[PDB]
Amino acid sequence: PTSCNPSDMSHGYVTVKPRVRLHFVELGSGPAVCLCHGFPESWYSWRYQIPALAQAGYRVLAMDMKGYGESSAPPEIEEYCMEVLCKEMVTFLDKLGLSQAVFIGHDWGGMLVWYMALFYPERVRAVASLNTPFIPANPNMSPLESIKANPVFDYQLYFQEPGVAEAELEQNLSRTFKSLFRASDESVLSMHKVCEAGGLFVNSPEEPSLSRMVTEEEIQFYVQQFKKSGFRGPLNWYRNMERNWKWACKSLGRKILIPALMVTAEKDFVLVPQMSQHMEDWIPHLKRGHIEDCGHWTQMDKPTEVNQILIKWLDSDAR
Amino acid sequence: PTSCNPSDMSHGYVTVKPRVRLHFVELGSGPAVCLCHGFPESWYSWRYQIPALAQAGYRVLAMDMKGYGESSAPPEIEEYCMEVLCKEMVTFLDKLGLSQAVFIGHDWGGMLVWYMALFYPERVRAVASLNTPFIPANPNMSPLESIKANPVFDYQLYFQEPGVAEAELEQNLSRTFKSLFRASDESVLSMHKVCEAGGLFVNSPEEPSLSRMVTEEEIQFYVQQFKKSGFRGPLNWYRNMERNWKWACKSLGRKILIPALMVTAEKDFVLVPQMSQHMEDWIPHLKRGHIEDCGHWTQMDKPTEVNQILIKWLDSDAR
Ligand SMILES: CC(C)S(=O)(=O)N1CCC2(CC1)C[C@@H](NC(=O)NCc1ccc(OC(F)(F)F)cc1)CCO2
Ligand SMILES: CC(C)S(=O)(=O)N1CCC2(CC1)C[C@@H](NC(=O)NCc1ccc(OC(F)(F)F)cc1)CCO2
Ligand SMILES: [Mg+2]
Ligand SMILES: [Mg+2]
Repeated sequence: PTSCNPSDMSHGYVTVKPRVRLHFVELGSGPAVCLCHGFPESWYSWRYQIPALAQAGYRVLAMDMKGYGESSAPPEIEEYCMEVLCKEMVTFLDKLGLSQAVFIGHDWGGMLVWYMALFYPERVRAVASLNTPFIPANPNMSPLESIKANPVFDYQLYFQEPGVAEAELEQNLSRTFKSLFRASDESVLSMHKVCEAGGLFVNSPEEPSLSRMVTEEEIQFYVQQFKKSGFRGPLNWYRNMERNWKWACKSLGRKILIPALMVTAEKDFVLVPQMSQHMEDWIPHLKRGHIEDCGHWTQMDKPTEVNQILIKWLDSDAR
Repeated sequence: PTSCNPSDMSHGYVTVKPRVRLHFVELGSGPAVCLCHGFPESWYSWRYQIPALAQAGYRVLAMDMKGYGESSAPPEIEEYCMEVLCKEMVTFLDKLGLSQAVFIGHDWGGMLVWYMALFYPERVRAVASLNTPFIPANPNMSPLESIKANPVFDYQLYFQEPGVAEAELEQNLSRTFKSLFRASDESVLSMHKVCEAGGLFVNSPEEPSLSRMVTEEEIQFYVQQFKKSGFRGPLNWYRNMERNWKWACKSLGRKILIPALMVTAEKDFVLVPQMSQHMEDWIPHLKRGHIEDCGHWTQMDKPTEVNQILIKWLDSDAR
């Protein structure tokens, strides 16, 4: 599928708070579709969807989420709690003069768009998530208890203390992205052993090979983007579990009534498809897509199937 | 009518040539409407139309034209001939993934949008001009002969030699804009005496009064914008008469077949309404608006009537 050259894009910037500007890339005309990437990615992670959605008749806005790329990275950890992140996206729509938009997120971005749909339905024409399920807050179980209970979420403890994971992620950026951005069968990391081994990469190659998903050029674009602000801002998305839990609890009971799509990936061994199994009980108009042979990096793993699922669903439920 | 605060706008940038980026402001959703200002103005000159068109259901893109504000100002004089300016606007639409757009221009911007409609009809959904008529190139009359024949176009000779008018326009920017941006009854300049007096402002106040059209704050925004690149780039729009004439001649015969609106201003004593009198012969689907008591600075002189004329015409002919 057609990709993107970063230098031939239209670049947009919106100030949503005194020292916070969000950067995005924009392509196409039609209903506005906002794309929200995950950790540790970029607007560029949508490079295969952006020209496809625009050719299908949508106005695509691919964010650099806060902390990333050309968007501002404020230093304070609580600037990255879901409550602030969602209220900034609303301000983003306001400054763009958009009454509502389709939100499509992946990974942490999928988490963000669920909470946009939950707390700002009036601003969300429709919502889609890749990999990230919507699980309502359990008011009787803390986030720390919910982690220790999924041995695969163990890496999020290693991510907690400011400075620690930054050092490993930033020490050889090309090694970081070559190690993360891989198909499931090429994976060199065990997220369920990270905290005792002492790090994400302690037991993976010094000079890793290039995954079949990515080129050296695409790797170097991510490298150059993260040289700007580093990994602190991105890592701060994990450092607000208690705040996010408390805020999510304030919503308990209410359903998401807008058109919705959950896309699961067969080989995502962190965000496994079964974690989505009862979303219907909370989201009554929910439709589904499922992609076989697809790992965590869904947009670049299986871009053609992602494009088909998204365009089919936008044409029938968002328009 | 609602105006614009510059700091609360979404700002967009598109690279159309190696060292040429165009900056624009963007507001709203719906069919794309591109607004092209005149000399010596700014995207901000549309401050009263931008929120009004967006509230009426259009996606507004207000350009900083080349040479102005935050858009690039290349040093070469022939970078500002209509042929290059129009081909850059086409590239602008391309990089934004827009098949076509409504073009609305004023003054030199109105000249630009006529030639867009003439040479790129396929990219222009509809075209509107304020004040600037469309006169087909006369192949048997040079631009210099056509000027000397309108004594009111005399100031364009003073604008020809690089450096000369720059010095007068840039010597006291606040005096420049306070002297230009006035209602017709408050006007302090005689454009038909400029070349013998030796300058635009030689016979007008040292500290001019503030016109009823503008605030001191709005004046200071124009001042700060023109401090960036000065008046060379803007003045170069007048320094390509022979090139523009030759290029315009290459089109002779052909009509403009797309939906079109010509808005004339009763008190514009340079671009007088009668200069538009036979545009119907070349533009068969042409509709008209006319605004009484309105001078050259139409958008800020009579913003409510401009908004009414434009929204009425967009709803019936552009949509
Ligand atoms: C569970 C609670 C603690 S939670 O409710 O707080 N909660 C839910 C789970 C959670 C966090 C918050 C995961 C977030 N995403 C990532 O962390 N992505 C990193 C990553 C990297 C590499 C990789 O590669 C592979 F291992 F090969 F697959 C896979 C994943 C998205 C939002 O949600
Ligand atoms: C005629 C040929 C030589 S031409 O074919 O080459 N040609 C047509 C005429 C022409 C130029 C090219 C005028 C251009 N606009 C201006 O120059 N605006 C400046 C201005 C400033 C102050 C002011 O204030 C007032 F006097 F009080 F009213 C009025 C106007 C737009 C494009 O077209
Ligand atoms: Mg159920
Ligand atoms: Mg006639």
